[PDB]
Amino acid sequence: IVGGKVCPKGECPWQVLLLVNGAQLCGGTLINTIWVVSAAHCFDKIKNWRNLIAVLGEHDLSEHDGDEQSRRVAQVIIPSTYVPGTTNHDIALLRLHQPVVLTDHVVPLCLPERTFSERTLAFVRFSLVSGWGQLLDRGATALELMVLNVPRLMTQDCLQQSRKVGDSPNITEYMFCAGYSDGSKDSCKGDSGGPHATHYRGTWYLTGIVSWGQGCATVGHFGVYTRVSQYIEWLQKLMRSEPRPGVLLRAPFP
Amino acid sequence: TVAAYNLTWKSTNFKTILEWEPKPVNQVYTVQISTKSGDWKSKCFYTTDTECDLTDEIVKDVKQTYLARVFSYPEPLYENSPEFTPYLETNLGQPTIQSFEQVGTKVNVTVEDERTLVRRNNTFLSLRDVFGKDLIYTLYYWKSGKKTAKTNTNEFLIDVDKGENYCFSVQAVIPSRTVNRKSTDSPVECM
Amino acid sequence: ANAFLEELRPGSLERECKEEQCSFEEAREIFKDAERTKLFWISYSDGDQCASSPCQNGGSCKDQLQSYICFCLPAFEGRNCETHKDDQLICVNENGGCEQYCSDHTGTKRSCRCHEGYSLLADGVSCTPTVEYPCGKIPILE
Ligand SMILES: N=C(N)c1ccc(CNC(=O)[C@H](CCC(N)=O)NC(=O)[C@@H](Cc2c[nH]c3ccccc23)NS(=O)(=O)CC(=O)O)cc1
Ligand SMILES: *[C@@H]1O[C@H](CO)[C@@H](O)[C@H](O)[C@H]1O
Ligand SMILES: *[C@@H]1O[C@@H](C)[C@@H](O)[C@@H](O)[C@@H]1O
Ligand SMILES: [Ca+2]
Ligand SMILES: [Ca+2]
Ligand SMILES: [Ca+2]
Ligand SMILES: [Ca+2]
Ligand SMILES: [Ca+2]
Ligand SMILES: [Ca+2]
Ligand SMILES: [Ca+2]
Ligand SMILES: [Ca+2]
Ligand SMILES: [Ca+2]
Repeated sequence: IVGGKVCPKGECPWQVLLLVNGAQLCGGTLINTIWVVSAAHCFDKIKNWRNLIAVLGEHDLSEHDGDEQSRRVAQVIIPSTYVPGTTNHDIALLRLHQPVVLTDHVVPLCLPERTFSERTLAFVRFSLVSGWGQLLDRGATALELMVLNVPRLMTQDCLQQSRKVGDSPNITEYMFCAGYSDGSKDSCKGDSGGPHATHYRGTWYLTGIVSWGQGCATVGHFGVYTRVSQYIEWLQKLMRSEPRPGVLLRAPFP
Repeated sequence: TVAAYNLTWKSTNFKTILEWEPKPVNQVYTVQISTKSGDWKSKCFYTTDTECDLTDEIVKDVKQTYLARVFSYPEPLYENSPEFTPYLETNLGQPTIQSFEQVGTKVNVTVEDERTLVRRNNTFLSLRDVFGKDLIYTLYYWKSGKKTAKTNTNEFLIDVDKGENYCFSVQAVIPSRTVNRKSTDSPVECM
Repeated sequence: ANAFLEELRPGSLERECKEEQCSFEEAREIFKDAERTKLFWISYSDGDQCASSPCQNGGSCKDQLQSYICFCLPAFEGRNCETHKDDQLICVNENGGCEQYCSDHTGTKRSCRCHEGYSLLADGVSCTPTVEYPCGKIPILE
């Protein structure tokens, strides 16, 4: 997170820290005691699928306390349409081996219904993006969970307000831009999979996933997030499904 | 379907209506308005007209800068409007001379304090209620030879040669303004 | 207006344009100077656009130069105050006033719903938590 601030302990309770072989891999969002929503690209180079850990209630990576709960990732579900190394359909649904305990420091973010998210949540200007990602473009990561308020843009505006470049990935209907083009605030690579949460009449909802962008907080560019509203049915159907042998699962989409 | 174009603000004394093209053919519209960092609010839901009254929204804070956009239906196709800051660009309506009394060798020309669409409490605020000191009135008077006077209130106190008739015309002005700095001349009134 | 021989009398704004309808020429004989006559004529001959009583629902019309302005009552808006503010109870309009989910209905007013872990209150629009840790709520701030 570039240009943000520290999320006071407990104020970003749905934030998840994903680790591979004990190393920091990506962020994630708890939406149930058993399910975590993250980004598909976070699993592009995973070799040891049995060494994936999801930590809830995390805040300061340099100090341990009793609010943190660790769980092995039993399954990583990715859309059959996602292609490693690319940006479209950048979403993953992770099933935890055992449910986490809901506490004052561990609470799930609400997965909204599609139409509510499309007709109401999509027009709430600001939303929070968070993670332990880079504090500066190509810089070091943060020890304390950072958070940032970013404004959303309809794609037509994003394209018009962005600096056109060569092999720039297309911004599809499964994505949306949010942030600033003056090079001051944005999420970054290390924040991938993290929540883009929208507050509406007393409740927070999952609207986006830190996905991609040109560098981090690059002048003339906005962060791009997976448009979660397009995957509500996909996610709901899968959460109502029975486990399947093998950690990695590619589920058809739509 | 085609996106709207030539979005234009038609505003006088804060009565603000957004207008646009083209004439909808198997095409409906929905307008959204917001301030720089505020949420988008929908208005004129699925209307077939090419206009939308946004008065009630902009009078909430006439000093804010608003942006509107028109969505077209058979994310949806849309077009953004130019930014609009009511206080700085709403047209001043044609004023009206309320009266003029003569005492001896001086005349008092009073300009009617016209009401605006800006609502506060349970009534409409006048032009001076809203602009305060930013508003002045200019008087263009002649004998029977052009003469002019300016006031920071709604009254003009001028000298007049007894036994002579004078005609008057007033104009509302906001000096600090760059565009739409003056209203049109009021109807002519003669003593 | 002109009656027989009245034109023998000097010009009079009151008798000619106030008590009667005066033409441009008559007005010019009063004001003389062209610039002054035109300044008078643009308003005098503009006509009252409020005559057609365009402002609906108890609004008030204010005549303007070649147009009009409608002042509406609280529950009304629109160029001619034709828009009923009380007839916009649909979901796309501020989520229908629903705290969480809104559903439009054909033949019945919109209904409000809630996310699992919440239940709809008697007011038909609010949602209350039915569990200790409902989603989307931050406990240390509650
Ligand atoms: N700003 C943000 N909020 C932001 C930025 C980055 C991320 C993490 N995601 C990535 O790095 C993905 C990974 C794709 C995969 N499946 O492996 N790649 C990207 O973003 C690439 C797309 C990209 C390729 N070719 C291009 C030519 C022109 C412009 C862009 C690109 N852009 S990049 O290389 O600049 C990212 C960097 O290095 O920081 C999250 C948030
Ligand atoms: C009332 O009269 C005005 C005159 O301008 C007209 O614009 C309206 O259409 C009519 O209803
Ligand atoms: C003119 O203004 C409108 C808004 C209403 O208050 C009318 O009663 C009044 O005459
Ligand atoms: Ca810790
Ligand atoms: Ca006559
Ligand atoms: Ca005559
Ligand atoms: Ca005459
Ligand atoms: Ca008379
Ligand atoms: Ca007569
Ligand atoms: Ca003549
Ligand atoms: Ca004559
Ligand atoms: Ca008129």
